Amino acid sequence: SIAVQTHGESMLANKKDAWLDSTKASRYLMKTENWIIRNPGYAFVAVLLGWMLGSNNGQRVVFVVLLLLVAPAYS
Amino acid sequence: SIAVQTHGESMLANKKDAWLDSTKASRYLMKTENWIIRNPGYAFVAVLLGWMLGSNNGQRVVFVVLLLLVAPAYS
Amino acid sequence: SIAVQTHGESMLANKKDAWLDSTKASRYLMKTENWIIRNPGYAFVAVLLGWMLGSNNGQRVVFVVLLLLVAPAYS
Amino acid sequence: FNCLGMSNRDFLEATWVDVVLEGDSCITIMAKDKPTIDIKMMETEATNLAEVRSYCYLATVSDVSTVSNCPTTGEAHNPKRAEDTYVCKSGVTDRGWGNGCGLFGKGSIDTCANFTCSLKAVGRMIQPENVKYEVGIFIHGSTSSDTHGNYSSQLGASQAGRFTITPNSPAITVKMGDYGEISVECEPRNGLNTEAYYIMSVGTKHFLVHREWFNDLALPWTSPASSNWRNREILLEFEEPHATKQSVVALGSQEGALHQALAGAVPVSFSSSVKLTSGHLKCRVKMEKLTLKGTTYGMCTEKFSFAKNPADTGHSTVVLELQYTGSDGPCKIPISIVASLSDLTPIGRMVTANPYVASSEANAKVLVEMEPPFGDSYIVVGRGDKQINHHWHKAGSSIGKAFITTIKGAQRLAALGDPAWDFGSVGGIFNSVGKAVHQVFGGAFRTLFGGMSWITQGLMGALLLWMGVNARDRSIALVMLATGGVLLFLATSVH
Amino acid sequence: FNCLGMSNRDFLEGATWVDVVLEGDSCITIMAKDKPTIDIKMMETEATNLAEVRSYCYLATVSDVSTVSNCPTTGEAHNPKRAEDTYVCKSGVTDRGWGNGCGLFGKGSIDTCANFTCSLKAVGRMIQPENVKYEVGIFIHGSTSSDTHGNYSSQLGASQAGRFTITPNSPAITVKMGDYGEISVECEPRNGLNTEAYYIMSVGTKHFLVHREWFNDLALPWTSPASSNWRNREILLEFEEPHATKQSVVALGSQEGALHQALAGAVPVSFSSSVKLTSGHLKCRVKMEKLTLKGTTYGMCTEKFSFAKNPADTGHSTVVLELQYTGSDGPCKIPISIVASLSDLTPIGRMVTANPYVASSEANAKVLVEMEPPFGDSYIVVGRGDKQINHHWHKAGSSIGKAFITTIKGAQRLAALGDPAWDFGSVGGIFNSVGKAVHQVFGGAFRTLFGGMSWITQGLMGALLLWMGVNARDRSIALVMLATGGVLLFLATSVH
Amino acid sequence: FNCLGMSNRDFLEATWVDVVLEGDSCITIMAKDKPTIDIKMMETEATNLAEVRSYCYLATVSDVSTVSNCPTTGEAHNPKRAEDTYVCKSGVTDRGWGNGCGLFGKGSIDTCANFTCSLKAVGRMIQPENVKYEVGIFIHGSTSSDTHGNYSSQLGASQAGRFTITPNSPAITVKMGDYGEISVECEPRNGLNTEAYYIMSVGTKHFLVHREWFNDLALPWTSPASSNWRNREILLEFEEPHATKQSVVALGSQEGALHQALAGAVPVSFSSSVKLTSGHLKCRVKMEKLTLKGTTYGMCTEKFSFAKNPADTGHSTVVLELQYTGSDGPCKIPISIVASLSDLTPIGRMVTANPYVASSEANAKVLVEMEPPFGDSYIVVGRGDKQINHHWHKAGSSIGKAFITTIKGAQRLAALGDPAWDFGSVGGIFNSVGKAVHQVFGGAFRTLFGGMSWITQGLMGALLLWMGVNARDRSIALVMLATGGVLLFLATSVH
Ligand SMILES: CCCCCCCCCCCCCCCCCC(=O)O[C@@H](COC(=O)CCCCCCCCCCCCCCC)COP(=O)(O)OCC[N+](C)(C)C
Ligand SMILES: CCCCCCCCCCCCCCCCCC(=O)O[C@@H](COC(=O)CCCCCCCCCCCCCCC)COP(=O)(O)OCC[N+](C)(C)C
Ligand SMILES: CCCCCCCCCCCCCCCCCC(=O)O[C@@H](COC(=O)CCCCCCCCCCCCCCC)COP(=O)(O)OCC[N+](C)(C)C
Ligand SMILES: CCCCCCCCCCCCCCCCCC(=O)N[C@@H](COP(=O)(O)OCC[N+](C)(C)C)[C@H](C)O
Ligand SMILES: CCCCCCCCCCCCCCCCCC(=O)N[C@@H](COP(=O)(O)OCC[N+](C)(C)C)[C@H](C)O
Ligand SMILES: CCCCCCCCCCCCCCCCCC(=O)N[C@@H](COP(=O)(O)OCC[N+](C)(C)C)[C@H](C)O
Ligand SMILES: *[C@@H]1O[C@H](CO)[C@@H](O)[C@H](O)[C@H]1NC(C)=O
Ligand SMILES: *[C@@H]1O[C@H](CO)[C@@H](O)[C@H](O)[C@H]1NC(C)=O
Ligand SMILES: *[C@@H]1O[C@H](CO)[C@@H](O)[C@H](O)[C@H]1NC(C)=O
Ligand SMILES: *[C@@H]1O[C@H](CO)[C@@H](O)[C@H](O)[C@H]1NC(C)=O
Ligand SMILES: *[C@@H]1O[C@H](CO)[C@@H](O)[C@H](O)[C@H]1NC(C)=O
Repeated sequence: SIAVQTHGESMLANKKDAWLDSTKASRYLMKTENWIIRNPGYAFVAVLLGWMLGSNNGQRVVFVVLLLLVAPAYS
Repeated sequence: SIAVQTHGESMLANKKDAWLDSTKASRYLMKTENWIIRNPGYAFVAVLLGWMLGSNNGQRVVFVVLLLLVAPAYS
Repeated sequence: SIAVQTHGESMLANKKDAWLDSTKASRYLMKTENWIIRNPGYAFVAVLLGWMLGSNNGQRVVFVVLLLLVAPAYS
Repeated sequence: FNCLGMSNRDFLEATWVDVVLEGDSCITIMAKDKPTIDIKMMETEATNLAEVRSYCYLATVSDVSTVSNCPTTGEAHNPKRAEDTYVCKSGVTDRGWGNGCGLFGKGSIDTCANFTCSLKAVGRMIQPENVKYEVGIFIHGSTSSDTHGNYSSQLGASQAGRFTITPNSPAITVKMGDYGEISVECEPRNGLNTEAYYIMSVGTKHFLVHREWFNDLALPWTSPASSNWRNREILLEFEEPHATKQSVVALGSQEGALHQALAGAVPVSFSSSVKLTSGHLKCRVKMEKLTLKGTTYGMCTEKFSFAKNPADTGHSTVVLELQYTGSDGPCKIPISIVASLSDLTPIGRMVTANPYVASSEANAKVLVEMEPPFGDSYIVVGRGDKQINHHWHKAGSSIGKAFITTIKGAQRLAALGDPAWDFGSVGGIFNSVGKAVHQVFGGAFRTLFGGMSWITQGLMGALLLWMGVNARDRSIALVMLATGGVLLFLATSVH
Repeated sequence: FNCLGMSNRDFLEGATWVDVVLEGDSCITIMAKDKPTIDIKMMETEATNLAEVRSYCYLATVSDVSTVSNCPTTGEAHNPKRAEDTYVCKSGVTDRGWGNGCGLFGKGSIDTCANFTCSLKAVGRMIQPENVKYEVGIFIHGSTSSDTHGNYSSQLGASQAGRFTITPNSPAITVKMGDYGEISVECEPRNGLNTEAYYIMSVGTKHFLVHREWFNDLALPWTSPASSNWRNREILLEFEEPHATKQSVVALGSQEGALHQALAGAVPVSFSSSVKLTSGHLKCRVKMEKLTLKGTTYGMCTEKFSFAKNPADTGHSTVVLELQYTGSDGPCKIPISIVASLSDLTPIGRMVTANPYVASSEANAKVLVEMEPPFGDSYIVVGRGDKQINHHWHKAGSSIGKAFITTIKGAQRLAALGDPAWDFGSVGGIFNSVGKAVHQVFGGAFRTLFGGMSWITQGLMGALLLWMGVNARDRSIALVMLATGGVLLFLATSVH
Repeated sequence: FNCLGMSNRDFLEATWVDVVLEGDSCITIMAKDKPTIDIKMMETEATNLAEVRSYCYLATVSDVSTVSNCPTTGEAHNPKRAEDTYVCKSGVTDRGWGNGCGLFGKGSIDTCANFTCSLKAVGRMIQPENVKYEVGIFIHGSTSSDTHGNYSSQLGASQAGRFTITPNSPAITVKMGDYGEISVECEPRNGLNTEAYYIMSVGTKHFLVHREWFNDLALPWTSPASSNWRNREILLEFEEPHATKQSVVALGSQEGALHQALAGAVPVSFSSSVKLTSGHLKCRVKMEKLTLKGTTYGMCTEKFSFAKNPADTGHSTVVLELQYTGSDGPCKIPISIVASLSDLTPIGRMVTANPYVASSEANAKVLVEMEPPFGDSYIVVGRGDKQINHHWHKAGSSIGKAFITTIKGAQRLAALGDPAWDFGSVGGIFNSVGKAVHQVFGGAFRTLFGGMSWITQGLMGALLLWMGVNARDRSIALVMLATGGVLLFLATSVH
């Protein structure tokens, strides 16, 4: 749908507020946060898969963050 | 918005089409494909970074897919 | 207002006595005195754990003092 | 009440049987020494719905005012902030000697706009006591093609019954004439999980929606029988402050946005009661008192003709309509499926158990359904010089048949979950223990992957297959491969 | 035209010309040695003759729905309304049998056609570069009171201000400034508003400057400027459950709110009859070789002054005040200065109202004086002897903190204006042009690799880049990753 | 405007001196060839106060109502929840067939009560341009005991002056008759940090409060010129729910709890304007136009007597009052301090420089005060038959005086911070470098330990001393020891 086609940050200089700048943080996060609060059990499996995939803790953390981001986005 | 808060597949057993089933495949994919084809240069970033922070071809492909999916979402 | 939010010492240069300076030495320690008085068993157990947590003797003393101070302040 | 011409049809073969009636499906039961039964759920109905919450999706703005204070006068206060229908927001503007202030910097403004809802979507809830299931039962007696789907005629012949299953009437027994009686006892409280759904009404469209989705809807909302709106600021936009008048606009109608968000919800009909065609109902069909006629009529000896030529129904059965020119009376119809005309031994199974002409009027029409075997066979009607032979080919094989039923059973497990083990069940121990394993494992599965869509299910399953292929412990590998296969099956089966 | 009381202003120190970048709602104050102080700002920009490029339908209706049905194994149905342009037609399949009216059983094809009509459409128009029209205000500080400093009519009657039009046809003009001389500007309106990355989208009474790529990718039924035939109409239609004779088609609800949600980030503009907005940038060159001081031979005022309006802080490390003159001497210079202490009266700081003076000869004349004191304590002294009046003033910050603030302001100016940022307050030189060019190449390499990203994605990318660079090798890839991560995090935080 | 009779007093020696006019102190300057000067700050005054916030400490509950719904109907909504002056809370309560419900369980109630503020504490802001400091200057001319302290008589002798210092008049020159002119330039914007304080008025009591503390009260509060109270339910208690009526009570008056929270704030008087006597004001006293009086008259020839016997002040000075019996107009008093009666060399400097009789009538009283050296000395007036001697003993020593001066400078550094380096400054470089290195290590110190109290400061100082003595690196050990010593000194100096 068109609602997912957010215009985004404008290209002008614009020392002012854009159309819906009050939602500049509400956007991009609200779907993810509601999905995570209403799917707490996915966090456990994402964390453990991130642990198992990553050779090192630096890779494990990145895997965990990426798994926690992708599933709420495409669900 | 609210169209970002899309109702999922119903839990009812339904041998019938849901409310908007013509778009069932395209709802979760239009943003990703549009963003990818409008930003071809991000693909090289994704492949290069995923090839770097990985340790073998097994998790490099997972890193590339995860990065190529996380960025079209959240714009 | 909430009486635990005492204004405290002003940074204004003042040689008089501020509001209620008859209680500077009592408004920070009155709650703690009654409480150690009414709960000697906590004093005993605080001494025990302070001794047990301290590899060194000064560490033991510091732990005992902190344990004796924290609990009365938080009821 | 019967299923000839339905695409979703099931066939079932100690004296009762447990069935799950799905919304757009039918079940055909052929027991050992019983007439054939057709059972289906036509419709679910809920009569007394109670409003829970209304969401405004179109609102207007009618009176915008602004009040200002100089950078050292404190927060601005607008009088309309003491009125219910006004939404107020505090902003910051540039103030200085040009405007009239005594100082420079950020002065404080307060803007209030009158809020009025034009169009709202109303949510309602269903009590389980008010759910009615419409269930149709049919006995394959003597019917014609036009009579076969006419309930009035089938009721007048004591071959069919339509009844209502409610929590206060979970069991019925319908009279089937000389076939006896057939009973059902159902579990209405387990059918429609009313505690998981709301009925949304947007304009003239009505949907069955999840309660968790409905509660998270980001719109201004009000309680039943109240005009006090909450979260109104979602529908309003305050543009740039001006320090004397800051404009406030209302966003456009969110009806299309709501319709896009409602994707996946189940459309329903709600004029006075919610009508619904999906869902499921677990019942037990009791055929202890159901019997065959107990008398045979004697062969029809006159000439037969095909009123409707044999036609494939699509479910491995062939149906035809005979016309009888005789006028002698009720007689048994000579009709069978044979392997060849040299050996007239019947080989198939008869859906119409004992076809017969029910009336004594000439030119009677009788519908007969049969299950021929795979390959070539012959429909034989009559004997001697009046015999009509019709060659029938049935494509497929028993191996492909078993494969297709395995796929269909897997899809039934996916769609129904736990009552899938109650489908065609006769109370075996294996069914019970498998049902319990399904309880625990599916509960865990819904705990871990419950909220996922099909694309994320497919990606997660692909990851799980990759991890199980390269695993090490060979036991965690087994379970990860299993859950990956399940996730791939769920991802693929939705298309 | 004037920037006093404006929350964001830039100070430029003057060498006969200086090139500035006028931003949307901002002003520049230029002080030059032995020159009147000037301030210049872009008041607005305009576009006059726009042409429609594309209409999108966001509210549509269905008029009459027909279904043509075929029996099983008879092939596709082909509703005959597929030959009419206004009808949207979809092919489905439904259960058929003896009960329906077929001689066979199975899936029979149907074709449903519904008459499409657009009720409400959003119109996107383009701007031709020759029709852009910038409004520029210039003001010589001169002698003003507090009540006429912002009044354009008074400042025009005093030949101390002028608002004028910059057009690609006439990119350079000169304003007469009375006894101050002439002030010239040569601008680049063509290099201002891009005009090729933007459309003006009108939805109802709301108008937005939007990116062309976003507008062209919008997932709504669309048409051509004068066309009445629509494409991708199935976006706004829902074909309900197939039925052997009557499949129902429902128009979706109005998408106006969904469009407003999608417009999040576009720049609101006013389009009563021409597009107007106050949000762009314009590179100009201010030439002031013909700008001269006025009243060089007035002589100092002799009577006593009084603070008519007490010294107030403007928020830009500057102080404004208003004096009243008891004397009727005539046009005379005001003896006002900033001193470190009331002993050792040597002047410090810098007047922003250069050479403040009393304009007229009548008494009780009020003069606005605005100056920049140094950090710490200072005294505003006007008069000498027994008529001297003093004001104690304190400036809170420090030189190093101001340097850091200027550094972050320049960084965010680079983030906003990109390459024109080097054109800001420059006088040429091998440094600025080389720096500008390397900024151009790095900006291209950065926009082709990380463009089209929101603040969250670029913040997470910066976090990843910092992590990898800290853990990297070769000390050369690591520097690149550190730089990119730092820039990405700065950009992510710059929108908050 | 005099230093006499004040327990706080300091003594100072090109021709300008930097002083800090502390709130309840007095400064005596004794330059080389100038009359003795007494300078002191008398009262600070803020004129036009602007309200910033009002806190409620006494609330009223007027009209309480409750609305209840059945255990599954949905959240209740009181019709009063829209109205502005009503505080409304949602509770949950047991419901069943005995309560009128068709179901059982936890139903929802909504309770609304009318909030009203009865008593309010008002915070106000001071603009630095409205602060004015009253400063008193006095010259030790010829005074009596009663007139030394009467401004109406010292001004009439051109020996004193009260002047107001504002940001718009930061420098004042006052004529002193025959002594010339004494001028002062001050820094009124640095005296009272109005950016860090509010004036809180509760009842008839007024306080100078920290802005952070004032903004952090947990009470219902409004904006200025508004009755839109918020956080109202701070003063409300909702009793146990009953589904038909839930009681709401107002918590008792918080005036006393507010007084207890105000501990450490500075009381002020705010009848019309805010008047204060604490604080400080940094000034520069210019004495170049200050000259010793041109005195043509000779010494007094007649007999003197001690009208008031010599008295010891608190600051190593002696004050006495002489009675002059002669009537030969104004004349100089032959009074001095000697080590012994054989060596009449004047050894002790006199604070009342060049004392003299001012009147011409007989029996004139003259106040003379002076600084004798440590140990025994004699105040001698006259010679020969008219000579009168008085034995004075001044207890103490130079070492003890130096140590007391050091500790008093320590308290000065504590009280003033950075302006303490400008006290008794004639410019210099050590003063400026010390002030610069005190601006740092004085902001960092108040960043790490700014908000502590005396008991926390003492505990932290003891811990830091222990860590420093137990440390290994001498640099970190020394810095820990220094910060611990400072913290203990500050913990101790409050008593
Ligand atoms: C050597 C390699 C082995 C390879 C393993 C192969 C794995 C086979 C499985 C994949 C093939 C496809 C299977 C799909 C069947 C359909 C399942 C289905 O219908 O989905 C369930 C999904 O539920 C499950 O079946 C849960 C998954 C369980 C997976 C079992 C893993 C067990 C591994 C154990 C290994 C360790 C053994 C320990 C001893 C060594 C939906 O129902 P519920 O979740 O119960 O309820 C909700 C349904 N509804 C909304 C429609 C009402
Ligand atoms: C130990 C040291 C490490 C410290 C790292 C910390 C991080 C520091 C980060 C510093 C950045 C501060 C922010 C500066 C402002 C830039 C913001 C910006 O706009 O982004 C630039 C960022 O510029 C870049 O491209 C920077 C790339 C960084 C990577 C380059 C590293 C250098 C490698 C050279 C190696 C040479 C070989 C080795 C020889 C020694 C590109 O965008 P623009 O095109 O300017 O966007 C303007 C808007 N508009 C397009 C609409 C006009
Ligand atoms: C072998 C040597 C042993 C060393 C022993 C040292 C022991 C000294 C203990 C101190 C006792 C006397 C303390 C008197 C000083 C009081 C000054 C003071 O309190 O000033 C501050 C507190 O003090 C400070 O802020 C400074 C403390 C810093 C201490 C650490 C110094 C580090 C020293 C480094 C040593 C380098 C070693 C080099 C050798 C290798 C008070 O508040 P301010 O912020 O100044 O002003 C607030 C008041 N007003 C509202 C009016 C503005
Ligand atoms: C070592 C080499 C690799 C080895 C690979 C081994 C292959 C593993 C995969 C095999 C999966 C087979 C299908 C299992 C899914 C269940 C389908 C099913 O149960 N199907 C049933 C028909 O279901 P119904 O709903 O009609 O009723 C039956 C009701 N009840 C089955 C629920 C009790 C029958 C058996 O078909
Ligand atoms: C051995 C050699 C190697 C070592 C040398 C290392 C130093 C070179 C690296 C420099 C990296 C700096 C990046 C930070 C960006 C901030 C720039 C900034 O803030 N810009 C300016 C502010 O100026 P304006 O915004 O007013 O506009 C002036 C226009 N202008 C952008 C051309 C200056 C500040 C004063 O700088
Ligand atoms: C191997 C060789 C070395 C061996 C010997 C080492 C021992 C060194 C001993 C250290 C001696 C320190 C001197 C003691 C007195 C110094 C000053 C003093 O005490 N005066 C006080 C008077 O404060 P005021 O209120 O007058 O402040 C007015 C202005 N003012 C703040 C600038 C002072 C303050 C505390 O400074
Ligand atoms: C404000 O809105 C209400 C409905 O929300 C309406 O009844 C009223 O007339 C409007 N105008 C006012 C209160 O002036
Ligand atoms: C059933 O048959 C009767 C007999 O004529 C007829 O009136 C009725 O309409 C039939 N049922 C339907 C649904 O047409
Ligand atoms: C079909 O729609 C078009 C476009 O709105 C309209 O002009 C035409 O009259 C409609 N025709 C019918 C039969 O509805
Ligand atoms: C509620 O309280 C307000 C004051 O806060 C008062 O004006 C109003 O009359 C009260 N309403 C009642 C008592 O019904
Ligand atoms: C000062 O002396 C005058 C002279 O009589 C007297 O009237 C006045 O009351 C005195 N002031 C004080 C404060 O004693």
